[PDB]
Amino acid sequence: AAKDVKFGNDARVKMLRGVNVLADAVKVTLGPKGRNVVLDKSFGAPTITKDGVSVAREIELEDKFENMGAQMVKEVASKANDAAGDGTTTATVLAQAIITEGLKAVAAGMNPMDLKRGIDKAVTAAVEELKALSVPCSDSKAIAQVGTISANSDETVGKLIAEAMDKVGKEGVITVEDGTGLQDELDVVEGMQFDRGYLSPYFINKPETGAVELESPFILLADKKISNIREMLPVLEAVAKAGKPLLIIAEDVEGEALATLVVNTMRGIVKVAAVKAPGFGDRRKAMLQDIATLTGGTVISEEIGMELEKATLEDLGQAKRVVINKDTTTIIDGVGEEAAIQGRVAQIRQQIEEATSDYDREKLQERVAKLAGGVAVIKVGAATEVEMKEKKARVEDALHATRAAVEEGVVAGGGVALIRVASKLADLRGQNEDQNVGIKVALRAMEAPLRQIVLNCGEEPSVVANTVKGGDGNYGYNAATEEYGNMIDMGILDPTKVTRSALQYAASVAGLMITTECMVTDLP
Amino acid sequence: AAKDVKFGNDARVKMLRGVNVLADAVKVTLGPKGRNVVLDKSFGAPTITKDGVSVAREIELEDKFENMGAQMVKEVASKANDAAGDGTTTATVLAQAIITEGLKAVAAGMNPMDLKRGIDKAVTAAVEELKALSVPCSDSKAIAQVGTISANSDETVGKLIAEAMDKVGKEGVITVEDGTGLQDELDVVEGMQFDRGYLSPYFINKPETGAVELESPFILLADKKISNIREMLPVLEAVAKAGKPLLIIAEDVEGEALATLVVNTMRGIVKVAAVKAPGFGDRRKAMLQDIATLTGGTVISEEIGMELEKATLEDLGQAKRVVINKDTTTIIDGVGEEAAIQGRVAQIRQQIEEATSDYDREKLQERVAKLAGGVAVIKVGAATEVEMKEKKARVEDALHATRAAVEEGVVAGGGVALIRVASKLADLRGQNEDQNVGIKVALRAMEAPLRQIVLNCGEEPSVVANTVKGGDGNYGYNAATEEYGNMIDMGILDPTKVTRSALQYAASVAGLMITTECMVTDLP
Amino acid sequence: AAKDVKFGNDARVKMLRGVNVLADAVKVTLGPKGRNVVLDKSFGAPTITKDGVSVAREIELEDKFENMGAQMVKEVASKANDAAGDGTTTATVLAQAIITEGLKAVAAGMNPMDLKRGIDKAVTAAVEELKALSVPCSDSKAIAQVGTISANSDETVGKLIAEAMDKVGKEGVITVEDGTGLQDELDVVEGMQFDRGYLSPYFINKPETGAVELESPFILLADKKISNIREMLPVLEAVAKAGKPLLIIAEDVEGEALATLVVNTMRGIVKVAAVKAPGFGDRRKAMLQDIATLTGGTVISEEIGMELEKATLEDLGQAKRVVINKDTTTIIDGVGEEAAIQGRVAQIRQQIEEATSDYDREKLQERVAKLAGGVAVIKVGAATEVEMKEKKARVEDALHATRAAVEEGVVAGGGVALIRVASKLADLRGQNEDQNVGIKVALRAMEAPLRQIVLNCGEEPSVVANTVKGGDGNYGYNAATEEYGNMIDMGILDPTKVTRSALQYAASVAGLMITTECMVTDLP
Repeated sequence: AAKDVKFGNDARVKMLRGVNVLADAVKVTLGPKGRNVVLDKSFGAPTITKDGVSVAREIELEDKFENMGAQMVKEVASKANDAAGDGTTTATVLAQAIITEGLKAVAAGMNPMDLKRGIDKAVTAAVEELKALSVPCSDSKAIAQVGTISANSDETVGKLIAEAMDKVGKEGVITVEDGTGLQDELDVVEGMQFDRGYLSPYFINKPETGAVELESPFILLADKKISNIREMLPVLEAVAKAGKPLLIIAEDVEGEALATLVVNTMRGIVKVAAVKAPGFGDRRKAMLQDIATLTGGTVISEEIGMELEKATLEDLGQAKRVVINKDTTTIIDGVGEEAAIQGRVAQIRQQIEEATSDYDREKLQERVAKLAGGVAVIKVGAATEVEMKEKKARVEDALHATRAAVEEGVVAGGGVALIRVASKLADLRGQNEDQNVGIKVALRAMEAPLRQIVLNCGEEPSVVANTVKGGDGNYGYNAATEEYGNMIDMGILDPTKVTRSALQYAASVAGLMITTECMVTDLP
Repeated sequence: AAKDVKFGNDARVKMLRGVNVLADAVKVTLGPKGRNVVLDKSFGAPTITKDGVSVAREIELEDKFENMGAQMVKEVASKANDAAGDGTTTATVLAQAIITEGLKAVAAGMNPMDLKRGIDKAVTAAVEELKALSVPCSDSKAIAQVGTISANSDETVGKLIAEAMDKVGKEGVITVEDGTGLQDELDVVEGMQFDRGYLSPYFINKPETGAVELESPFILLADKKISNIREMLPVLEAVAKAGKPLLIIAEDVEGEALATLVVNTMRGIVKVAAVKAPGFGDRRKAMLQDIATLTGGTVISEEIGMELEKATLEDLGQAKRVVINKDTTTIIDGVGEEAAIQGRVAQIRQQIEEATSDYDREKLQERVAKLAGGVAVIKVGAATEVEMKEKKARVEDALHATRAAVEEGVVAGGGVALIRVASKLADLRGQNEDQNVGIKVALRAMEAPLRQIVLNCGEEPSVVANTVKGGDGNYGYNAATEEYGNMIDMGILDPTKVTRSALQYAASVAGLMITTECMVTDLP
Repeated sequence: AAKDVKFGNDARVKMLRGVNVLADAVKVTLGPKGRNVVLDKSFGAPTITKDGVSVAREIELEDKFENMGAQMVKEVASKANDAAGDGTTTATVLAQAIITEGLKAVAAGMNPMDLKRGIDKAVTAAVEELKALSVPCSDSKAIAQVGTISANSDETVGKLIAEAMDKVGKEGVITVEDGTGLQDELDVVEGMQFDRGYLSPYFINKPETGAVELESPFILLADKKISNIREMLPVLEAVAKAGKPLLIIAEDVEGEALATLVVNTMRGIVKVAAVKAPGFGDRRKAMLQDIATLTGGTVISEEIGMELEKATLEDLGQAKRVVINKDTTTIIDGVGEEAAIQGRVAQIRQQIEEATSDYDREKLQERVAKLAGGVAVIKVGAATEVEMKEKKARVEDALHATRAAVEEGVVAGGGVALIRVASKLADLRGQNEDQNVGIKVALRAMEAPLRQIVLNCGEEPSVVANTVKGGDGNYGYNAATEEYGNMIDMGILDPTKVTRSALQYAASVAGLMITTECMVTDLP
């Protein structure tokens, strides 16, 4: 009800307190020794988690000041989680440290905008320097190391995912959820596939247990419920002389058509199987074109230069085998020319950039996997649904890490690359001594995530930080192994994407928000 | 209402006290000295229950942290009830012990994930060794013994359950039904049964009490509603000249066909009873083959080349006798080769274990028993609804114990094998000292269930602990009768599955608990 | 009545609250970066002060828990004020160090009693090592250095104190009293000077000063007030033959006595002046004997058998010259051989070394210094009351430093010797592991000086401490300039007794608090 507008240091204190409270809540919880926080949901039991995005999304307390502070810091965390999912606290820690330094600078009375500009130029330069420091990540050993890092020192997960991507190739796409059981199961979807069962239980063909496998078949497409008398008379007769099994991808089937297909098949007349509409309108059509390219066939409907009832036998598709069961239907090695493959690849290239962005590129990658690659699903089983959610989050983080390593490679882990580039870029100079001071203080505050990681390890940050400044190259401390030496030889590796994006977004947002001089809020 | 944050041990103490209250409530319900607890119920009178899950589902504590800790520990109790039905008490006492161990270890500041790894290694070794000590015990004597033990030493119930299993066979199902009188009753009825009376009362046979017994009945399979078409007359005449009763099992019948059938029966040509199909279209279709193979027939339906309009007398199934009454219509016995039933039973054995779990299992084993076993009906001899529920729950517990014994077997109860394996696993070691002390933590915490068992008599546990530690093998103590001896000789046993599941779930919830550091909750 | 009992951590948390508040209050002041604290006064102005004890001893906190915390922590500060005067901040930071690591040790479950025993034995060993490393201070340069450093680096007053101490000798007694101008004034009082002034105005012998210079007068000491006789002829006539002036010292002066002597003064026979004794009967009698002996005279004793009629040149006292004014009376020199002089001084110091330590004994050493050497008096004035109080506190600290230097000298200061001896202190072992942990607590504790100096300086503590520990002897880090190098060149030295007593009493008292298991207090 009441309003509250304050200015300068008045709002500065409130924002500092909110940031400090959020930091106390968040920063200590990252890393191996960093622990898990519970987020309450109204209807049922609360969820235990470590992810920064979940924590930030759940942030809501009585105090409006910290409330809106969390609201405005949530955007950078969301951006980084859409990028990385891990090392959000580090970006937050960076922001908090440079906010304190901005408090120091405004105590010095500086213009915040010039400070932000100089620090942002320094951030850019650090971005190119990080790109230079990047080392390619190719070997599956490095893949397993980075995956274990992403799973927070879980070698079982790292080896599992490394072997999985080795078997499915770099082209294998992954969309995974665990089953009811506790067993870790790897399933690979090869080529064209949809999880579809029998339209009629009469569909029991030669394979037992209701299994259906037909080799060298003729694949028909149906625009709608065929009607007429069993439709496709010339094609049916040609198959009758041919004697090969028939497959149908039907939008809809007459009940009488279903009955006469039953008669034809299980009287031994002709081997015919039919499947329902695979997908949604203009989407099922899209996959119809895709499978026509895949199997070297053509979409069979009246909507092409010929009509459905009377047509040429060339319209049908062909494949090495088809597997239709009570649950799933799959195409084994359809014969389509590589020229059509490249045409579909060019269409994929066109559809790569999308204004819808999300769910369009993943549909395109679904097409990619169905045409050349494959789908990998590893049901990692355990007791509690919270633990499965944690495992899947770590799995997708490792997947994104693998993507970054393949596309670009990795850099040194543990932020030793951070302190290295901080040392290397210290002497850069700007328009004024003021900008230089702002850049210097940002550089000093940048180590805060590393010293906080040390604090999380229950260790003194001063000693290790100063020693790290003393040493060079790969010299760094592994608190988990409690040893100085080479991080790369230890295999501590960070994707360039996560560090680069986190630093960019956190620095930009903190530099822009620290310029504030007035604030408005509503209190009860 | 207003949201707030708490950190670590301070709220951990509140959760400790809440779970302490919960465990105190739980303790008074386990064992022969376990007593019954009142749970206020709004709909009627409060429920007086010994069941752990019944209490658990209605748990709510005034404090936020205590209530939420109860919510997290509710998952393990729920899943244990779903798997076994009891043993929630031992999970709770294990939880209390491990919480004490963990809180004092954090007071030591000790490493969480090393403790979790040590607990997991100990759990793996425990599972391996308990599977090793599993002893083949399938004698019906031991079956009656475990039934009596699970029946809280009720020889009547245990003998009833053993007789029910023997009459239905090893794989035959045993079902629990409501009971009004004070004497237990067990009835076995064979054949396919449903809650259908003869659609017209005039279809009653000569015996009174609504009895319609047809000897050497023959089975008709009509996919559709055929009364209106009225074209079955040639097949009816074939049955009439065969001088046999035909039995109509069709989707529906109208008044015209029913009336002319009534006139045909009273004029004395052929005595015929007609019943509509029991279940759903998929379900009716599925049971069609079941009854046909039972009666030696093939599925007669309208959606294949053959049709009900033109049929041969040999198309029908054969049976010994059918009993039809206003309560149930049943076929006692069919006439068919059992090879087809066995093969389809195997192809459904493939279908049995699914992620579907609930909502399908009932139909699955009812189908299996109807194909193979018999129908068992149990009338409970208790007086009130709470007593109904208590012995009925004991019945499913005894059934689960039979399942575990049949599949894998059991071991000695009371945790004697537990203390033995703990004593011989004293030197189990982990990766480092933290894991070793976590192994010690598991070693001490697994003692909590047994000391709680001894304290359940209101008597000091350390005496029995020392005596059992001094003893070896199956040496043990009876707290129900309170004397020492051989654990096998006193004859209380534990199925392997329930203990393995309890320990696994307890380890999981321990690993979850040890990672708790912060919370956001509400204050009214 | 009002009761409130806290057990274990219940009391602990409130203790941690009070101790944290007190430590925050104390840490502000020490070092060149240390600031002042307000000692608010309801009536007059507060005191803006730097001395930790000057704050703590007089400060009381109204809230209950902080009230108890201050109550238990204030006795050590009070005794330090009574004995040491400075370093109370250092002993305070030591107290927090030891209680902090003690409460974590308790959290570890370690035996408090053995911990305290090991701490006590290590304190004894540290005392031994301090005595071994004790170095005397003899040169006036180092004396001035340590005096200035104890005086918070006020060079002018420190060198003033050093030179005045040189003037008054090693045994001479030095006192500080209030002045008027901003500049401290040095006063050297030689011989017997006592606060007694002339009564009748005609006593003015030398004008413009009120000062009476007597030409070797015939000093008489009287314990009787001359009222009755009005006839001092036995001594008056002897003086008449002598022809020299005379001085009178009496218990009291009657109007009769004043009348007769004033008549004599206008008569001009000899210069006649009579003065009362300075203090109360016992004290004035006590100085009567020493005045007589150092002047070689005899006090007339009316409680012993003799009177003025029996008088001779040795009966009546003599001194070479005296000075008399309206305020005080001084003796430049008296006729007394050193044998009996220091015989009386020796018998005085025999009883001088008693648990007295009170104002009477302090002015007794003042009288002794008058007997043998000279007395120093420092007139301290300043612009405002708080400035005067600061100067008084700093001068008192410098006086304590001079005491320590004179008695034994001073040892390495700034806590450097503390860490140096703690380096060798690791060799100590106890009865068992509990005592070993108690000893190595002393290792974790002696960093209170280094972390507090760094906390004041706002620098990196850990590597600074480690590098200084790498150095030895005169090497260290100066906070006043904040650079490494030789310290003993600057004369940075701590008194032996102050540091030793502080450390041992603090260890004892904080060890006795840290073993507390329960507390009882009063409700509001």
